[PDB]
Amino acid sequence: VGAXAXVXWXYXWXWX
Amino acid sequence: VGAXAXVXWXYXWXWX
Repeated sequence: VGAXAXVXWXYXWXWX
Repeated sequence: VGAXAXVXWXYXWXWX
């Protein structure tokens, strides 16, 4: 949860 | 995986 990959910024879900 | 919470920088495991 936050940044890199997962829920948040970069990869997976959220933004990027 | 990366930053915020999980595996990487901030919370959970890795650094912070």
